[PDB]
Amino acid sequence: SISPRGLMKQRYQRVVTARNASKMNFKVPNYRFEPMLNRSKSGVETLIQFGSTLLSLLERKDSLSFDAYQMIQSGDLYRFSIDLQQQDIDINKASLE
Amino acid sequence: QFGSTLLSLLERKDSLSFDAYQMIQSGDLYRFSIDLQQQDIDINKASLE
Amino acid sequence: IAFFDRIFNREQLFDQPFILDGGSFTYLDAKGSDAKSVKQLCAGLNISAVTFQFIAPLVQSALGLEAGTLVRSFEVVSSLYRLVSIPQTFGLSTEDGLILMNILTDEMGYLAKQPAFDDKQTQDKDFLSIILKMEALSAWLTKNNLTPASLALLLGVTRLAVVPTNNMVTFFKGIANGLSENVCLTTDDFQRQELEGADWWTLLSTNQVIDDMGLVLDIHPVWGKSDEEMLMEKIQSIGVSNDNNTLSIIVQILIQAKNAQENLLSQTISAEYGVERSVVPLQLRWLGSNVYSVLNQVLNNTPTDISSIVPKLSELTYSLLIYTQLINSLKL
Amino acid sequence: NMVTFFKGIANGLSENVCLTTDDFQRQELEGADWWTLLSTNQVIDDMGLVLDIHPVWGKSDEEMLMEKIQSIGVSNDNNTLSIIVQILIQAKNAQENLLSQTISAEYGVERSVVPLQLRWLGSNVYSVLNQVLNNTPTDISSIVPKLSELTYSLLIYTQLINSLKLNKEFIFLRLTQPNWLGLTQPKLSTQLSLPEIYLITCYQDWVVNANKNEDSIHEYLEFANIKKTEAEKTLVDNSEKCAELLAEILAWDAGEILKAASLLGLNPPQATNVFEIDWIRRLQTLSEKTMISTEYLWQMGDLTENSEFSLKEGVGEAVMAALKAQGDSDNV
Amino acid sequence: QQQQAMALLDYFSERFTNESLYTWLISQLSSLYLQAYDAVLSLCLSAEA
Amino acid sequence: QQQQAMALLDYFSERFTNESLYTWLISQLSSLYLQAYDAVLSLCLSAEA
Repeated sequence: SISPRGLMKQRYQRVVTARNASKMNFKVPNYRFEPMLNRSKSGVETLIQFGSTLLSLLERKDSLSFDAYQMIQSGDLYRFSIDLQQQDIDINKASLE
Repeated sequence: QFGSTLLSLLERKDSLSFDAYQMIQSGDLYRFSIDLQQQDIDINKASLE
Repeated sequence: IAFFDRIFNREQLFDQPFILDGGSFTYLDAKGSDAKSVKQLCAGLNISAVTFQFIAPLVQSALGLEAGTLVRSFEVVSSLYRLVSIPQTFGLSTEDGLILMNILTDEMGYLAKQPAFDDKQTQDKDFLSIILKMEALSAWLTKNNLTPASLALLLGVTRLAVVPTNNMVTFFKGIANGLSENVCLTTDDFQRQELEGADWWTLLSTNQVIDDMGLVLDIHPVWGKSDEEMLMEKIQSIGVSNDNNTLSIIVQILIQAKNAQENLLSQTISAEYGVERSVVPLQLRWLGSNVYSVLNQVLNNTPTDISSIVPKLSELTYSLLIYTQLINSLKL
Repeated sequence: NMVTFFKGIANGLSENVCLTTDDFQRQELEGADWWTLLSTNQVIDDMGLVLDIHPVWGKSDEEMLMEKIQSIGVSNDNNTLSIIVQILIQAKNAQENLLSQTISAEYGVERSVVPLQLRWLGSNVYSVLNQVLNNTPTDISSIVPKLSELTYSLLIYTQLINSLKLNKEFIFLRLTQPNWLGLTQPKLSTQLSLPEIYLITCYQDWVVNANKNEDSIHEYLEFANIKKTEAEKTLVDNSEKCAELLAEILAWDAGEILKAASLLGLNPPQATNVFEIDWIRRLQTLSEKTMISTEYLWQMGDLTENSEFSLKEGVGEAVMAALKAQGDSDNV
Repeated sequence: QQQQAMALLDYFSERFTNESLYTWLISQLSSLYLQAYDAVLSLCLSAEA
Repeated sequence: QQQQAMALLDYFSERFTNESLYTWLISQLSSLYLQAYDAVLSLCLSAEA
């Protein structure tokens, strides 16, 4: 007797995207609005560049981690391979006998 | 700059979605593989008999 | 051997053979040892014990017996046998059969009844036609790789189990927050020298263009046309002024505002349910609702706690989940 | 290397990330000596560290920081309050990030889990860093045994959590609802125990093979348990919702679920914790291996009492019928 | 072999860089980009005038 | 064949560009980025005022 094997279940996964916000105010600074604008925009651009830069590094990392895992994982099949090959050798010995 | 940046992200996404789909899809063939391997075992039992 | 006796005394498994007799037993629980014995021997008819309890009340009801009791007679036997065997001939569980029967007739116990040939012939009466229908639809179902339970749920024949959640609260309040953030329209948005000719904001909210909360009203689409075309038409219909330029910028404003509002909602829904932003608006109208009304309700309620949620919106999410399952199962 | 590790930490910690009184010295903050006040209250360590804050299932850091500030009640000004909270949040986040990444680098664990893991080890960032600045051992002999044992324990936990397929949300739950995890005595949490391990075992087991995503489990747990508290000790009426939802999670019948809880005698009859789930799940395993009614199974558990003839009769008859049904639903 | 494949799928899913991340990012950037378009467009109109 | 595979794994690990490198880099940049966020944010607040 034999029976088929049921296909493994797969599902979607929810992703949250809600966000909070907080109000802020500050006292009048020393510098006029346009100087402040120039300063701020420069800083903002720098920060954005930093974030994107870092992101790329994480993408690199996970790529390597995947490849490593895959390689070591694949390394195990040789166990079975060896077993069966040797077994065939023994079988041929018996035939010779 | 914003537009181009976003675009790249969508390209990333679809890449991952493809790989995921492909992997799960490939996972099914093992069903048949198992079936036939076991069947061969039974066949060898009959031969022994 | 007789077909009947073969079916029941197929082999001896107990002390007494099963026997067909007058009298009754309290099948609901049958705690009385003999009643239990009887019921168990009847359950010997292939099916699971638990299944038995789904069937028996229906049989009792259809045959008109006392609610807690069944009798050791062919009538009970045959009714049960019908209900078991018939779907089984299509490989459908006797459980499933109930589902299909309700789908066809809004009755589960239909096969419990005796056959009929009522001169008041109606679709709900011919056993034979009904059986043929069961055949056909079973084929169609398997053809489409469906499932009776799934189908019944989608068809609303049975409700899916759901309850309120913290995350759904967070979801709603998140929406409300982002919606309050810049994307809600405001009267000053119209306050430009170019627009000096009229209080557009009030006028457009007195006409059914704008919700003073800062929302565009819903606009039912049509096969041959597109949004800006019908917005143009709406403005032309109010006919406040002939100036194409002011008209144009007004339309621009309205378009972009709408697009932001709808994008926000669309992406949010997409994130929760795993559906494309491209289809969220249409899907919502197919659910029989619209963005404007949804958002209106949202700002009208903004529930802060799991208990705070308005059942209206709870049912909205329930229906939404249902549609999402459908449209994901089918290649829509 | 462990010496180098500690001194490295101390160095980086001294570098900018340690808070200072001048950080509060802004015209906007002129209303009070916040720094002193917040260090007289148990908010700040004058060394420049935020004090520890035990998390809770339903809430988040800024919410409880807000609450703490509201509790001291220095002023009603939302604006100053807000910026104070901002300052505190970002400072904490830097401090914890530094420590987290450092630990991660040494032991090969995620920054995402380091804080929780530390609390599961029964320690916290604040105390750790406090000890660090309090000692800053310059030589292998200089190390305080306290911290030596800290690293020893840490290594142990790292091995455990790497061997098992643990995750952040799981450990958060563990750190928050031991009752839900069926921890018979939360007081035991001071050290690892075999019961705890076994619980973790069956928990992961359930997780890896349930029908639907674990957040549904989270929801089920909180729903089931908190209902007996949100209305004090009550809401037994939710047993149906609980049962059917769990039945969907497990793919089973709410009838059996309800009956099982009733035979357990739990009031309300609701599976409140993993111990319950595991028992139920086992029961299903037997049911689906034997077709035997759960009622009869649980009843059979008493049969060893050599009580009475009719009981044994009923059980044997039931098992025989179930056997025939099983062989029916196996051979044919 | 089947087991390794299935587990690999899981480990891949548990990569930190993930579909979810891109999805979230995209949603945020999308909102920003649309608003930016409206904003700067108004200024450009003014410039032509 | 097995031997080649295992050795290859080692040689790959001994690539100069390595997981460790990225890990280290990331930790540094992370600290910098967080501080930068706090810093520039304060100035932007002042700008709005």
